[PDB]
Amino acid sequence: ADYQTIYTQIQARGPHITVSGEWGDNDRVGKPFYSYWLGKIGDAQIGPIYLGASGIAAFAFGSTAILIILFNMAAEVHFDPLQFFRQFFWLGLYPPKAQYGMGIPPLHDGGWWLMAGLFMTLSLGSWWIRVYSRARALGLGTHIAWNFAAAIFFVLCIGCIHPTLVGSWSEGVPFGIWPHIDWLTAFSIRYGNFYYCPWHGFSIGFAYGCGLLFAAHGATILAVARFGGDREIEQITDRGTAVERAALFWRWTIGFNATIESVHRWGWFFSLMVMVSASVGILLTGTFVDNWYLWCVKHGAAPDYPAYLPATPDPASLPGAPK
Amino acid sequence: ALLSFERKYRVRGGTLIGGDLFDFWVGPYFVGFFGVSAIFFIFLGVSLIGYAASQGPTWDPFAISINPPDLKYGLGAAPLLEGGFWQAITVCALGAFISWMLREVEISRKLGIGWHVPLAFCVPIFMFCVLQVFRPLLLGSWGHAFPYGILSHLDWVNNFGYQYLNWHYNPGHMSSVSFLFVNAMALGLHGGLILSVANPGDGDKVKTAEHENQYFRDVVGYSIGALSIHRLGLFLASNIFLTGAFGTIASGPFWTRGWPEWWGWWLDIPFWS
Amino acid sequence: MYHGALAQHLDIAQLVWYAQWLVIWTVVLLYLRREDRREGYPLVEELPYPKTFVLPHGGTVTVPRRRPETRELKLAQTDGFEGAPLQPTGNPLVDAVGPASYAERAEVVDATVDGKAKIVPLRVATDFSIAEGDVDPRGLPVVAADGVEAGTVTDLWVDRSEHYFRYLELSVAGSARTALIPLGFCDVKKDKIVVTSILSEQFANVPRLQSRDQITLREEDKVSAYYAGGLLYATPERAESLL
Amino acid sequence: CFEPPPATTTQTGFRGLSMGEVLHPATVKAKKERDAQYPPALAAVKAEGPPVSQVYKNVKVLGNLTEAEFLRTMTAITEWVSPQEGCTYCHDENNLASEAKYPYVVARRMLEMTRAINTNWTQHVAQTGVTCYTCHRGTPLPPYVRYLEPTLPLNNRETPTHVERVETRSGYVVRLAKYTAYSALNYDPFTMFLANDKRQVRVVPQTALPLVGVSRGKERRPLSDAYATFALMMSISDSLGTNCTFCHNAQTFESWGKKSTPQRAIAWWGIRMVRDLNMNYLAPLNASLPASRLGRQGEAPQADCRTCHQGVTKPLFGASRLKDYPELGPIK
Ligand code: BCL
Ligand code: BCL
Ligand code: BCL
Ligand SMILES: C/C=C1/c2cc3[nH]c4c(c3C)C(=O)[C@H](C(=O)OC)c4c3nc(cc4[nH]c(cc(n2)[C@@H]1C)c(C(C)=O)c4C)[C@@H](C)[C@@H]3CCC(=O)OC/C=C(\C)CCC[C@H](C)CCC[C@H](C)CCCC(C)C
Ligand SMILES: CC(C)=CCC/C(C)=C/CC/C(C)=C/CC/C(C)=C/CC/C(C)=C/CC/C(C)=C/CC/C(C)=C/CC1=C(C)C(=O)c2ccccc2C1=O
Ligand code: HEC
Ligand code: HEC
Ligand code: HEC
Ligand SMILES: CC(C)=CCC/C(C)=C/C=C\C(C)=C\C=C\C(C)=C\C=C/C=C(C)/C=C/C=C(\C)CC/C=C(\C)CCCC(C)C
Ligand SMILES: [Fe+2]
Repeated sequence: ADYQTIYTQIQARGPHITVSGEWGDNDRVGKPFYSYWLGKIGDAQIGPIYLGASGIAAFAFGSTAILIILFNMAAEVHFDPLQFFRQFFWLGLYPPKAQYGMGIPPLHDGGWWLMAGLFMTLSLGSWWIRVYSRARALGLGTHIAWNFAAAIFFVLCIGCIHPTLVGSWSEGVPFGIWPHIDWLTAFSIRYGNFYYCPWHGFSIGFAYGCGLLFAAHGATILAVARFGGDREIEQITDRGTAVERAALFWRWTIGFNATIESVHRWGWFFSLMVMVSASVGILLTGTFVDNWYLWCVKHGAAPDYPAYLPATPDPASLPGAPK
Repeated sequence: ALLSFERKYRVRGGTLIGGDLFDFWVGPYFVGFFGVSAIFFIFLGVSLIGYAASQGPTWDPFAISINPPDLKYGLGAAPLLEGGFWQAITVCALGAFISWMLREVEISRKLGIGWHVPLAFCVPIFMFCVLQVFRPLLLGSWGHAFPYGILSHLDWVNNFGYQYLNWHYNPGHMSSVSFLFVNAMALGLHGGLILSVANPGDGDKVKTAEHENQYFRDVVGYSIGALSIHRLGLFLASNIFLTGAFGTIASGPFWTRGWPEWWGWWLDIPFWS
Repeated sequence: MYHGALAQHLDIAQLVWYAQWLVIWTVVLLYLRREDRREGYPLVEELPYPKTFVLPHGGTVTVPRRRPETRELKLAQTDGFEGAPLQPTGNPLVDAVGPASYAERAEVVDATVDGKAKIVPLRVATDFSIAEGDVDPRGLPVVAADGVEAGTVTDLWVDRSEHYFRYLELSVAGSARTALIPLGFCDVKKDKIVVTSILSEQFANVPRLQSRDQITLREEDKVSAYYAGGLLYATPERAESLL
Repeated sequence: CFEPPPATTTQTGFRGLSMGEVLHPATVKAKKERDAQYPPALAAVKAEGPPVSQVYKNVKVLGNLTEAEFLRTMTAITEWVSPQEGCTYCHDENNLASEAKYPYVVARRMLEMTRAINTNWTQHVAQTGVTCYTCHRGTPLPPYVRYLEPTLPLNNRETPTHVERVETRSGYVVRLAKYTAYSALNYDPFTMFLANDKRQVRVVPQTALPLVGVSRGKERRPLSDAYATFALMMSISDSLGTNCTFCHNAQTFESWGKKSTPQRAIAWWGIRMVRDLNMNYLAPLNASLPASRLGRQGEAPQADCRTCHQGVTKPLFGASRLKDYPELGPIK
């Protein structure tokens, strides 16, 4: 057994490395310290961290949104510290309950929601500059930045794009643990069972697919950690027996294989497609489809089952039935 | 037929059972005793789905469904067309799953690598058993399992979740969902990082393992490490079903109400009620 | 009237469904499956045009590699069948076949980002050390699979780029040499390093380094592959069936 | 935190849809015992004699009965409504024709309401029916009533805590939560859906594509309606002690026929009945009840599903007194 795959038996210590970026070396802040127990399953050095304008703007915009959310939650329990700590999972900030269309809703009925979402949008955009500029500063490709952008795009879809396309701020996601959970069921009921949205199934396949891939890939590199398989950058430019045995494991199992580089393109593509599929589904929702189940019924795809208990006519359809 | 670096690895040995009898290749596929048994259960399983589907009202792939028995049949035998076909296909499915896993152990031993992949493959096989065997046994009938159909089994997942009012509040569900999100997030981070180092754009130099840890120490203040992200990613992915297995097996055998009300252990503590 | 309705019984959500399948299969079959073919191709016994990397410390590489030399395999086919297994004609650990195989990596030293040798023993990396609380293996016996003491640990080789020990160096008993062993093949106890991959006598034929205080990418491959070949070849029983 | 096995499970849909009830035996046992307290029918009495419209002085509903038949109902009503206070809960002891006590004038309207349910709402109560006990359970204040705002506890025979009191504003969310099966839905489905007939419980379209003229801007209903419907469906599910697969195939909540159970249609008549009882019988009673019975908006106590069901899909597990008291309905 390779005990190194479970934990680091002998941890090494040394002088902390600093790779210079094109800018912002002076904006790295913090004295690094070393956790023994964190070092058993990862690197022991915590910190330092880079600040920068975009990272600072992210904290300011984001703390503004969070402060707006928590204050409104504290008012829902009338500023009782006990109940707030008690009912915290149930408190929330909601979008407008009445139908004002696209008009900016009142503060007591969705105005605070729209304003926290604005600051959250500014916080996400600031953080993407950081994720993108840090890669350019270190001479790296923007592979993470563009995966991040697809997640930000999906948040914009359920946040403001779909509400604008249908023309109502009432369709947006509330802030809160249970309240944002409750939105999921109301958004599926309203639009005819999301199980019958094909992009729903696409986003589910890719989300499951990221679980399959990281389980197979993570385990594969652990199985070839005896040959330095984790040193993947140099395994790409100079193939070793670690990724030769890894490719042949999968070639001898499923009849084909990838490379140590391309398996990352699969994983980066599957994660990306979770958001791309989910975004297209929200954009089509409500705008061109009103009931995904009947949409599948229209195209003949819906499954049907025999009656177990006897069929039940709609009583509203009966003669003389009340309204 | 062979990869340019394949021939030196094509030796005998590493088998669990069979010896040299099944130790050979068919094209790129390795066989072994468990490759034979895998094809046995797959052929038997695909046959049973074919004969049962012909008895049904449709050949539409989205409309075909092979369902378990009524609740009243319990854990006993069921008529072939009233749940029996489902019973046999389930047995074939498990055989093909376990054979596929043990086949992977043999390929691991011949390559001289660890058994991390077949061990990880036991996680989805275990969760499949929780849905089709373990939870039905606790509930008393096989009819509590899901049907074999492209669009029909979604309706099982749907009605099941609503049987408990709001399945989102299931605490084992929240944990299984949290791992599903973080794993798909981490795979996009990690896959993007390796590609960002090897493809810096234009005609720039390929960066280093020092550049890897420097990026994530800059962004979030910590970098877990090259090998450690592979132990982490396998931990995150495995715990989708490991933690989810709790919430599924508790729904019914250990809890018959709606899952929001389960949270009264906290909300109904007398000193803040 | 309906939003999204088109000619015939067609609608916009219907059209995007075809477009989504076309894009997915286009990326999968025409790009991802061709990036999968940058190593190991063409087959022996659809391909993308070459990819060229600019290396961090001078020079370039273009994949897949075409080596000016190729090795002669000490393997005998077991039968004439196209998919029959091969069989070693000598000692598979020193001939490097099967699980003992290594790749023809560059005979260059793997480098840190600032140009120094990446994998070096602690006698060279004097600014490195073992973390407080972990066992210092230097001075502990190495016990092989047969239970015999194969030698004694003399140093640890650290990765100066990742701060991660990757090998132990031990004096081979009765052989006047030192061999390296990957820490994955070591079970580190408080008083002994347990190694079950090979027997004690098989430590004598561990591939040797050209230099004492550095190692190349191919030497690292050769050393790792020798212990892994022992998982299948250390004893005659390991090549046979488990049951 | 958890309930031991085994569990009682029924099947309400085709095999392999996972439709049906999921019950805990210990809960069902406690409700069966509680509902077994239904006083048995009184013994039959003499059918011949004058009608009390002749015999008595101020009989306005039960006038066709004989004296023996009429005093029988007067005893069952007392058993069902005010058994501890006896006859004098509604009667001046020295003149039984006097309307000097407020429960007298309310009881007559209740005698009319009870006949109305058994005669005009058989699409729901069928041949089981309701008597005074179905709601009162032996007390003049029924245990499970609603006001125009959420109240805790649900059983008004239980002492409320401080935060549970409707005056304590910091506990509103919990008062909303427990009436929607502990969910965080921010809507009171009783005033919205069961106090009157103003709102539409259905929110799902019956078209595959968005219909032009009701799909954009202020033409649209807000998505808040979907939450509120979901809130009524959690309150309905809890008050009957059931889940939705008792009524819907969750494949398509909006579809009837094979997608709905016969109980869903009975539930539809149950909503039209609650509104008729609240609008035409129970709410106007605030002019007859004392101020100590009214809510903070001057409202009289009103009825939802739980008033009769009290956690069971059928009130009293189907126990009936219809054949024993024909004077309660149906009325020819
Ligand atoms: C408790 C949770 C539910 C569940 C809930 C859902 C939901 C919800 C969704 C799916 C979706 C899918 N599920 Mg399901 N699913 C469960 C368990 C299963 C089992 C099983 C052995 O138990 C199987 C075979 C599947 C298979 C599938 C696919 C039809 C589809 C895409 C998955 C995917 O990409 O995975 C990752 C794997 C890959 C990316 C690799 C490729 C896998 C290929 C596509 C598998 C084809 C299987 C096909 C049915 C043929 C089977 C064998 C035949 C005999 C030849 N699920 C359990 C029972 N599943 C989605 C969908 O679109 O369904 C129509 C969807 O919306
Ligand atoms: C009853 C409830 C419904 C339901 C309702 C919905 C709805 C509604 C939606 C989904 C969506 C999704 N659902 Mg569904 N879903 C149900 C059943 C399922 C089942 C199942 C087995 O039954 C599965 C596998 C899934 C899974 C999935 C996901 C694959 C998919 C995409 C969302 C996602 O990953 O978000 C995880 C990722 C994110 C939320 C992105 C976050 C990115 C940002 C950058 C993070 C910012 C962090 C920062 C710190 C925040 C600061 C905040 C401060 C305030 C400033 N659902 C049922 C049928 N589901 C979506 C979809 O695809 O629709 C087509 C969608 O809109
Ligand atoms: C109204 C319906 C409910 C709901 C009902 C349920 C139910 C019911 C269950 C889940 C479960 C799950 N839900 Mg859901 N869920 C809902 C909402 C969501 C949302 C969301 C955004 O709201 C998300 C992210 C999810 C996500 C998840 C998953 C993380 C989780 C585990 C899936 C699983 O077991 O797959 C199982 C997958 C397998 C068994 C696959 C096994 C594969 C085998 C080993 C190999 C197959 C090979 C194949 C046949 C080969 C074909 C050959 C070809 C060549 C490829 N749900 C809604 C609210 N959900 C489960 C769970 O764990 O809950 C705690 C569960 O039981
Ligand atoms: C938490 C960890 C997870 C994870 C991980 C890993 N996943 C692995 C491995 C690891 C580590 C492998 O090493 C192995 C492999 O080599 O991969 C390439 C494998 C594989 N993951 C597959 C599918 C997969 N994984 C899912 C789930 C997760 N995986 C989660 C996320 C899902 C979901 C979510 O639906 C799917 C569909 C196959 C492609 C493959 C097995 C092939 C097989 O065993 O062949 C043998 C069997 C057959 C070829 C078919 C047998 C047909 C039967 C007899 C008759 C049909 C029965 C069937 C029930 C009918 C269904 C109807 C349908 C509508 C309901
Ligand atoms: C003909 C006959 C009967 C023969 C008998 C012998 C026998 C047993 C034959 C088997 C026949 C069967 C059943 C074949 C079916 C095999 C299956 C299940 C194929 C499914 C393929 C699918 C959908 C896989 C999903 C995962 C996926 C999208 C993978 C694409 C990317 C790949 C290839 C990842 C695998 C992969 C990973 C995970 C690495 O980490 C890695 C590291 C370094 C180098 C290479 C790799 C690598 O290739
Ligand atoms: C909860 C209500 C209630 C209870 C309990 C009750 N009464 Fe009645 N009583 C009424 C009402 C209402 C009427 C008028 C009925 C009508 O108009 O037909 C009435 C009418 C009568 C009358 C008719 C007298 C007349 O001339 O109008 C008599 C006699 C009578 N009750 C006797 C009894 C007896 C005997 C008991 C108990 C053993 C009793 N009451 C308890 C409410 C009640
Ligand atoms: C005992 C009866 C009953 C129970 C329990 C029940 N439902 Fe309902 N539900 C109905 C009826 C009846 C209607 C139709 C209302 C109407 O016609 O005004 C309905 C309507 C709905 C609708 C909207 C239908 C449309 O066309 O918009 C949804 C969604 C719904 N129910 C979901 C649920 C959910 C979710 C649950 C539980 C978690 C549940 N139901 C439990 C009887 C029930
Ligand atoms: C005032 C009386 C009353 C009220 C209020 C009431 N119920 Fe009923 N309900 C009954 C009675 C009595 C039965 C018994 C009918 C039977 O035996 O079939 C019944 C039966 C049912 C059934 C049939 C269950 C089965 O197993 O067949 C359903 C479903 C139901 N009620 C739902 C509701 C709904 C929905 C509401 C309110 C929205 C409600 N109940 C409120 C009196 C009531
Ligand atoms: C203490 C520490 C370390 C952290 C504290 C975190 C904390 C306790 C937060 C407090 C409460 C919690 C947990 C809240 C959770 C909220 C959740 C889960 C929210 C989830 C989803 C919400 C979403 C997606 C909202 C999206 C909203 C938008 C995208 C709005 C977009 C708005 C615009 C574009 C404005 C343009 C229009 C203009 C004319 C006004
Ligand atoms: Fe990797």
